[PDB]
Amino acid sequence: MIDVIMTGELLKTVTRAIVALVSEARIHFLEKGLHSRAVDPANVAMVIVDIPKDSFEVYNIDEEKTIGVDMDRIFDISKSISTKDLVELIVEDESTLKVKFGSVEYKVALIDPSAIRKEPRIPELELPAKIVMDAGEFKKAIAAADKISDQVIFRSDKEGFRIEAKGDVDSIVFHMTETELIEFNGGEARSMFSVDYLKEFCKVAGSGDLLTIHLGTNYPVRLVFELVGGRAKVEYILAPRIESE
Amino acid sequence: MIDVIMTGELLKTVTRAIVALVSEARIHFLEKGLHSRAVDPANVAMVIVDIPKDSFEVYNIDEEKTIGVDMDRIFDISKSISTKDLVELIVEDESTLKVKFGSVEYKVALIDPSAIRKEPRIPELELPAKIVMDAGEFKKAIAAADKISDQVIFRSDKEGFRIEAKGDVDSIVFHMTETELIEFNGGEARSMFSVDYLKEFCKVAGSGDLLTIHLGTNYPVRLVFELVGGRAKVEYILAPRIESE
Amino acid sequence: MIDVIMTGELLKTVTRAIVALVSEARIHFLEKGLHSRAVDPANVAMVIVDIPKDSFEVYNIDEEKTIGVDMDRIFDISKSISTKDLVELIVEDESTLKVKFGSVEYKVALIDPSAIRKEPRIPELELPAKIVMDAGEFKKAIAAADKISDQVIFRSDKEGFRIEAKGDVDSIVFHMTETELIEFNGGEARSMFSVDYLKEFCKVAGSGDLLTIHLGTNYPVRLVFELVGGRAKVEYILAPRIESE
Amino acid sequence: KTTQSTLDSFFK
Amino acid sequence: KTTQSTLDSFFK
Amino acid sequence: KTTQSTLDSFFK
Repeated sequence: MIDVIMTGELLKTVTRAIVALVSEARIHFLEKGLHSRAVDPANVAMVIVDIPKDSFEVYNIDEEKTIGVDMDRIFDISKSISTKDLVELIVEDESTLKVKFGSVEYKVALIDPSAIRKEPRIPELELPAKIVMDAGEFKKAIAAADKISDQVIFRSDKEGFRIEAKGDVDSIVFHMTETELIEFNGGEARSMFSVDYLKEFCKVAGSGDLLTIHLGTNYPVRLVFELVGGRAKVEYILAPRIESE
Repeated sequence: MIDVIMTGELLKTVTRAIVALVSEARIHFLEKGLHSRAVDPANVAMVIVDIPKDSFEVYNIDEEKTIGVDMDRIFDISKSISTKDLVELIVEDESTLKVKFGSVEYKVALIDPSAIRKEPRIPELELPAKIVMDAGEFKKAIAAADKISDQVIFRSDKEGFRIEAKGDVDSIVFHMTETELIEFNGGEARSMFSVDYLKEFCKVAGSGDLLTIHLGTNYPVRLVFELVGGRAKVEYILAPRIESE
Repeated sequence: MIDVIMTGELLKTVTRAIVALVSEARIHFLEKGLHSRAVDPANVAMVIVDIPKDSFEVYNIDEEKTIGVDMDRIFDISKSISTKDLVELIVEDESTLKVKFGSVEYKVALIDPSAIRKEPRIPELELPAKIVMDAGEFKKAIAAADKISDQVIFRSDKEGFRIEAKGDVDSIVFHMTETELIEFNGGEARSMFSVDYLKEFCKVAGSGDLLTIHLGTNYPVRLVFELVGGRAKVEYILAPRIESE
Repeated sequence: KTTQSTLDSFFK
Repeated sequence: KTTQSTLDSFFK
Repeated sequence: KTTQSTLDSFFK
């Protein structure tokens, strides 16, 4: 049996983080917490979710189980759950998922996990630049950039960290030095990315949440978001855009 | 002459409750207050409005008059009236209605009541189940249900009151026992209804407002809403959906 | 060189006031402050902006310069600037404009002022009626009127000031006497105007802001708005609508 | 199937 | 009928 | 020009 109780904010956060890339997904309930990951059908972005058991108000299982969930459905339902509302997820039989909150009980057919596209493997990315800042700031920088290009460049060296976008008539540049960042190794890196993925990523973060960036040169970027008061960890890995002829 | 003064919230509430089903309507100014009722052009839903004179800050008349009002117009105008704003309705001559609020005076041609489809007669519905709960809760239950089916079932017996919806892959159920309801006779009843009418009905209610449900089996449901701090009574009667072959 | 620092509210206010009529514009940085004016491509409305140097937190120049600005672009960018945020406008070279706020630096190519349609000349309008009221009220009156006609009449005499609109089934009238207005000369005037220009004008004003109206008979109306706590002066001059056969 | 009943089926 | 006048009909 | 790389170009 699986019987956990979490807050609405926590549940609404992972369903969104996930649904942003995939429609169905394998959710793993492990001894140390909830885990899940998927790659969007573009084969461009990857999201890895981890919610440690202590984040849950209650987290009971008899063994480590894996379930196939229709995320579009869970997302749709979580809109009815309130932020400060407490929600109970229950999996008694092996074919239906129960979601409780308020005076409502929602049931849904599970998907045979084996039927869902085998999840990808957690990559091994050793990268130069390491940046830790407020997700809120990052969010604003991307939004500004979004008004200029469909792509931005993440640049990094001893001077600091920079996000830049270029139009044919104007440009915009975001910049922070070690003094302003929470942590900064001054590593050297440069990569280009699509602004649209970054915005979609930022939809699950706000001011006060921590963001850790792992950046390299012409390599995927690691955006590790720590949300809901440090109760959840949502990691997005995005493939880069490549210039050529 | 007709000269009443009410709050914006009160006026904005009945115009919406009414306009939700009809475009024109007969409004009755009786010794004990304002009355009105109409049936939508589908011949599915009925709304009955009653605002007792004491609800009005001022309520003066010389006799009981009836007027034909273009509700689409009054609704459109009430959007400019504020909740905490006070509004004066005046009918001096027998052809135009004056609506005062702020430093604005709005005038509109009345409709010869006899020209409006004769209002229906207040039915005599003796029903088993009687439920009294918070309209806010009901509102949330319907919204949840609305994400599953286009129809819901109102079920009732000694166990309590229930609203349920079924999809082809999932379902949702709202439930409350006597302990949770404000009043409950545990009557036995079951009826099916269209979710869209219920949502439209709920647009005029919120948390804190009282809702009394009169339910039977395969019979119309009586949804008696008490709004604006108990100053208004808006009743909706909805025809049921019927299963067959 | 040009180097000024203003608040977001102030900058977001003039860009909107201006962009409401034109896409490009000549901005004049004079010893006593910022000035600008344009006529929309309909040849119906004119906007005149004046922000006295004392409004700026910082306002440094070496001489009086004039620049050609792509207002659609500055507007688009100011949406990212916060109300309480401070923004720095800088013009070092004579071809690009720098806009600073947060940890962002935005650069944009300037337009050769001579390339922009020569601005109009500040008219000399001697008018009868002079009305000074709260822009917020005016705003509400126009919105109410907007639900009745596509045009309204500004009427004025010893009785007071009035805005009126007429439909084919109803009408609305806004009215205030000297007792209610902040200042009133009881001059006699009557003119008709398009409701759409007035609404667009009101998008840059709210409660607490002062509005001074200069009205005549079948003449353009002068709407002098004082905004952002009296820090900015935005004047709109609108051509009248003419009745004929 | 499923039909919507009229309100006057009961107030009749 | 009703026409919209131009702004330069007055600043002329 | 500008192309979007696939994620498995690196996890390969």
